[PDB]
Formats: sequence, structure tokens, C-alpha cells
Amino acid sequence: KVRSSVKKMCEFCKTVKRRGRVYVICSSNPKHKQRQ
Amino acid sequence: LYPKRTKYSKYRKGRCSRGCKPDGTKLGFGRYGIKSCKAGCLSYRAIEAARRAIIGHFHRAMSGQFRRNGKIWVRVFADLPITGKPTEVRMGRGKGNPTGWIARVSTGQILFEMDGVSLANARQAATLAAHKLCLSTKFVQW
Amino acid sequence: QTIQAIPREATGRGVSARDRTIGRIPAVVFPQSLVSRKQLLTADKKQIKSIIDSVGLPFFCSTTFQLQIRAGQGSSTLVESGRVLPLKVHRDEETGKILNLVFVWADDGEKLKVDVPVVFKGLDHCPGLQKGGNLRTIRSTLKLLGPAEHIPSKIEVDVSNLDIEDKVLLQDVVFHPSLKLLSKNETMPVCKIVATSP
Amino acid sequence: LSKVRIEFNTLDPRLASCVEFLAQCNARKAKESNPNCQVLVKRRTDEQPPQITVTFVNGVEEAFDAAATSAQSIRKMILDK
Amino acid sequence: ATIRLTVPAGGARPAPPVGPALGQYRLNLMAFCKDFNARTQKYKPDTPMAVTITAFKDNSFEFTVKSPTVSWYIKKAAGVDKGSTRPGHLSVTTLSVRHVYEIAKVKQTDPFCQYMPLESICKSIIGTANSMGIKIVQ
Amino acid sequence: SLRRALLVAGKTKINLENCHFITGINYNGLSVKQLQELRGILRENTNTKLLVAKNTLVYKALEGTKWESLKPCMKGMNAWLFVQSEDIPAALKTFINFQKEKKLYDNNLGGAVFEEKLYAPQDYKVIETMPSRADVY
RNA sequence: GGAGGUGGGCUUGGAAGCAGCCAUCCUUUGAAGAAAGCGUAAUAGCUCACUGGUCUAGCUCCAUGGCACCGAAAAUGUAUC
Repeated sequence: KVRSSVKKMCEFCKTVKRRGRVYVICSSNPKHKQRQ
Repeated sequence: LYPKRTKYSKYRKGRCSRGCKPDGTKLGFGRYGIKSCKAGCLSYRAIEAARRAIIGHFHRAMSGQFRRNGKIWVRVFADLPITGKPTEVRMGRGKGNPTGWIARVSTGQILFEMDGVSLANARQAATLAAHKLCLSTKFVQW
Repeated sequence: QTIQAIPREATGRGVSARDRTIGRIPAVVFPQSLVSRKQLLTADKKQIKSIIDSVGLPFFCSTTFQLQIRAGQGSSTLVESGRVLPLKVHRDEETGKILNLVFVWADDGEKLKVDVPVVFKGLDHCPGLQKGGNLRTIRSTLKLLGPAEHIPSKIEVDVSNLDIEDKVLLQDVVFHPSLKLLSKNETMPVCKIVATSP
Repeated sequence: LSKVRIEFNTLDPRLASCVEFLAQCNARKAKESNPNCQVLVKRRTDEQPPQITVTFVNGVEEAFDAAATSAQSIRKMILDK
Repeated sequence: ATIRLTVPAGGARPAPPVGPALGQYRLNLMAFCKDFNARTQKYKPDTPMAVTITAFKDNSFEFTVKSPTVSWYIKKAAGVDKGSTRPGHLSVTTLSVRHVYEIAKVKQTDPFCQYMPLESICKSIIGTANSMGIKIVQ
Repeated sequence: SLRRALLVAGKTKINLENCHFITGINYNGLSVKQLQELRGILRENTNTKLLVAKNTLVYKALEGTKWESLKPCMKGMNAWLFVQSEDIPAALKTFINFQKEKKLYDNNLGGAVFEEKLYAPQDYKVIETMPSRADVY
């Protein structure tokens, strides 16, 4: 879900900056995936 | 939201200011409030939209509003009739037809003021107005 | 909470600018007399900006304050001191910065006209409050004359008996003698309550 | 009963405590009293490498932390849980 | 493991949830119904009691019928057995000092209350009171 | 806060003065329902006072004396028992049937204290029989 | 462990924590809300606020702020030092 501005939703989603742009990956839900 | 009663009308646009009256303000009527960091202009529909946002927010959290009321003041009122020609016309031959009011907003005016029993669920509606408004505001309080 | 200061010889823009920019507050002590005459100081901006928030009262100026006015070098040299009240804090609109600290002397026990809030206390239990009664607290802060010595720290009103449609006027406030209200007629209500919607 | 899982990794601060757990009060000498566990040596890490855990027949699965803790405590709380 | 419910004494168990509320604790129901019939004939009938069953893994479980709830006991001794929706504006009965004393004492002998004195279990049961709509005289 | 911990230490200490026999037991692993059952035998049948308290905090209460011999029994999770002074043992005997029966709870017990001296379970009878401190010595 | 009043009270052909409302109150008191999320035709359960020791050490958020980052796609060929 390529976003201009990610948003952590589930209390187990965590932000990761790699290769330049920040993903937000959520362990529990495979739905709270975001890429800034 | 409208200076509906008789007024001179066709107001000179007038350029926007670099500042407000210089004394650091205090709050007019309620515990928590909001203020404009940067000057500019706000349209009546914009301000009313922010008001909808806030009233409906406390209404939603009736859980904190079902006690009585959660009182709010909005302290800006539309002043200047922003006019505009049609979408296809030769410049000139008169002035626009008045099509929407505007309100000068300086660098320190208090747009919103209120006392919602929860500071948490008041600062929570703080950031929920700059989304629907034109300028950058700030969460202040008494 | 001794505040520290170092003098300045300044007027308006040009110099107070550099004071602020290095971090310093142009402040002024003076006596309740006239022309008005006390030294022209600079508090340290660190000292003042931290102090107003620490009190937690945006009118912290209700409290007599005490100044070391260093004249010399180093962290300080013990010099002329001050017992002055803050009558005015010129807080900047822009973000919350500070511009000016106004200090009037009261060291002598001489009277002053100062600010005291009305913090609401009985709000735990009150008949209208338990009907739900809410209100428009017309007055949150007031000005009281009176000496320098016995100055209160604040007025903690007693709203425990705010009857359903009744109100605490100015007279009902718990004053002290020689702190004559006398500057407002007591017919100004300082709260009420009304049963609006359950 | 069931299995112990001694893991221990010689990188972190090493005190004689976890080596106490390895040599004595757990090994063959203590498997004499806990023989249906097949105690052996594992050489990898889980978390705070001396994180010794014992998993029972329903698995109270009792476990204690690294070198700075007393070995006697690891023994007794893995054996109580 | 160990759970306490508020099932009566004359019948066996709550019929509608009889299956899965307890029957995946591996609990053995039939001989337990017989045993509870025994406990009920031992005790007196027609009073909603609290029961504190404990189950295990070894196909062996036990069942303690200690005592009835003191608050529903209050309701049954007074005459109004209801739990109102507004405990703070709808009060049901008028309890007295001696019914308080008797109810607490008969529960004092039972494991229901760890309180030893009379005033402390009195306050416990008048807490039960003020939870619903009960008005202790004095 | 600090004021809370000082009050907890003082109340534990005042109980330590009016008791005459103390039992210190590991109580980790145990369900709440079992603790309520233990309390019923402990208070209704033996009139005893039980507290689970922090080891650092208990040291300060035993610091008042005479339970200074119970200092090394505060390593790991501690439940204390204070029996009434006019009452001799009984709680100690219960804490044993209650330890032995409840193997799912894995209580490691501990050392009790009478005559001001912590005594071993094998030596409990020998120390109890001899009234004077170091009477055998 | 997140207890027993408790499966609260109500709805309900089914509601115990979770289709859904009142209620936030009882007590054990090691914990505990009339269980947060998920669901289970109700269940149960988790884990959740809420746990004892061990950890062995400088940790965490408040802003004064400074320079970074992301949003930021055109036409023949880099083509905005």
C-alpha cells in the first residue's frame, strides 16, 4: 500500500528504514503493510 | 458565518499582514484553545468545516459529551466578500459577483476555544482541525 | 527559587535582539513611585522560560520573586539583590518564546495590585454537578490589592455548595484583611451551573 | 519427565554460574534424579545465551537468565517450573 | 481448573450450557450429579448456592458445595429476589441488624468468608447490599 | 512510594513482636484459589497471619530482632507466616501437609524459626525440645 | 494467574469477555475490566490492562533547536551545479 504517509495501526506494527524509504511492517496482520 | 445584514460590500482585497497585535494573547472564553501560527486567509466553508469536525467529534465521543455539552467557541467570522468573474470572460468591464466570504487570520488569533472535560480528548481534537483548515495552528490553553 | 540577572544598557531593537539570540531576557525592575527608577537588567532566558512552566500557572506572576543581580564576572559576584513582584510577562505570540519580564519592587511590605486565580475545588461533589450541572466560569482570575508580606499563593475557591442554579460571586471569595477587593464590585459572578441536557 | 534445553554461547560475560549449571546440579549427576530427560549439551543461543530452560510433561517450562544469576537458582526454578 | 458458579441444589446443573461450558474440562458429570444430590439432601433445599469445582488431568475431580451466596440469600430471606438496573435509584428491600447477623454467621462457619468478626462480614454483606438496591436499617 | 514501604515495614515488624513462631516458605507457582484454601486452615484453625512481602523489605522488619537468623531465607520468593504467641506451632505442621500434597505447585518450603534461631527440618524437634538458646552446646 | 458476585443486569432462537445495550459496582484480596483485541451458533481459551524474585545499569520522554530524509511524473538527448 504505497502511501505518502504511513500510519502504524496494530500495536505490533513497526517502522523500518531500509534502501532509502521507510516501510512499516506489521507482524500480526499482513494488511498493515505500508511503504512511504 | 455570513455578515448577512447590510454592509458596504465590494471590499478592497487588501494585502495580508506580517503579524498581530503585539501583546502575547491570553484565552477569551474557555480552558483549551487553538491559535494561528501563520497569517493568511480562511473561507467561511473552511471554518464551518472545522467546526463540523469538532462538534461532531465530541458528539461521537458522546461518552465524554453525554454528561452535558462540552462548550466550544469559534472566534473568527467571515468578513470580506471574495468576488470573482466567470470562467471565460475578457478581463475588465467591472468587478466580480460576490461569491464567497473570507476572514483575515493574523499570527496570533484564537480560532477555537473550548472546555471539553478531557484534556486528552481535547488535544485529540486539536490536530483534527488543521487537516480541514487552510493554515498551521497550535494547541494553546489558559 | 533565586533568579539571577546581569545588567543591560539598552532600548528597543538592536541590542535586546542580540541578547535574545544568544539567550537572554531583557527585564526591568522599578519601584512603585515616579521618574520610575531601578536598574535595567537581563534575566537569563533559561531561568525564566523554565520557571513559568514549572509553576504551572500562566499567571505565575502572582508570586513574589527574589533576584541576584550579578555585577562583575564569573557565575556571579554577590551584589545588589532584589525583592520584586512580577507584574507582567510579555510572552511572544509566535510560538511561546519570551520578550520581557516586568518587576516592581515590594521589599518594604508596601501594597501592590496583583493577580490571583480561582481554581475550582468542590467539583467532586456538588448537587448541580451530580445532576450534571455545567457552567460558564465567567471569571478565572482577578486583581487584589494588598501588602507584599502576606501575599497569598492563590485563591482556592470552595464550589462544593454550588446550588443547581446558584453562583459564587466575588464577595464569597476567602480574602484577607487589607487585601480589599475594592477594585471590582462583588456583583460579578465567578461561576454558576445550569441543567442543560442530561 | 521431559527435556531440558541447556544453551550457552561463549561470547557474552561468562561467570562460573552457568558453567555450574552445565557441570553440576544438571548434568549426569542430576540426571541421576531426573533420568527421563536425556540431558545433553547444546551449543547455540536463544536469548541472553545462558537462558536455561526445562520443559516438563505438561511443561511448566521453567527458565532463568544469564551468568550474573546464581546457578543454584536456575537448578531449583527449572525444577520447580 | 478450579471455577465457582452459582447453580441451585435441587436440580443437577444448568441445562442449556451443560455441554461446553464445563464439558471440555474433561469433567465427569453423572457421578457428580449423584454426589451433588447427596450434598443437597445433606443440606437444605431451594437456595441458590455457589459451588467451587476443581478438575484435574487424572480423570479425577472434586466438587465443593460450601455455601449459598449471602446476597441472593438476603433477597430470599427478605422477599424480593431481583437485581435492578439502577442499584442507585431502585432499592428493593429493608434489611435489619439481626438478619444481617444470622446470614453472615451461617456463612462465617462456611468457607464463603475468610472474615472472622461480625462487623467485617457485616460490611462485606452490606457491600453486597449496596451493589444492588438494598437499604440496611441502621 | 517510599512512605508506603516504610508503613509496610512497620506493620510487618509490629506483627513480628506479638507472634512467637514464624514459618518462611517459597510460594511461587501457586494458584489464587489454593492460597484462599490455605488461609482458611491458617486463620480459622490456627489464627495465623500470612504475608507475601519483598525480601529487601522483610530484612528491615527482621532487623528489629530477633529474626536475624532468617536473613539467608530471603533468597527467592518468600511467603511468611506469623502465628499468635499464645499458640505453639500447628501452622508449621499445616505448611507441610500443604507442601507435600500440592506437587503441581512445586513449593521448595524453607527454614522456620523458634527460640530466635532458624532450625533445620530434621532438627526442628531437637531445637524445640531444648528451651534455652544453644542448650545442647 | 488476569480470579470467585461473575456466566453481572438486560436483549436474546443463542451472550459467559468480546451480534448487542445498562453496569463499572460486590468480594477474594497475588493480579483482575462486569475481560481489550479475536472469535466460539453460546462456549472455553488467550493475551490485555493488571505479575515475585533474577536482570545490573545509566536508562526514558520534554522541548530549545541544527543539517538530513519521504512525498517530488513528460514529452528528440543527460537536460533544474
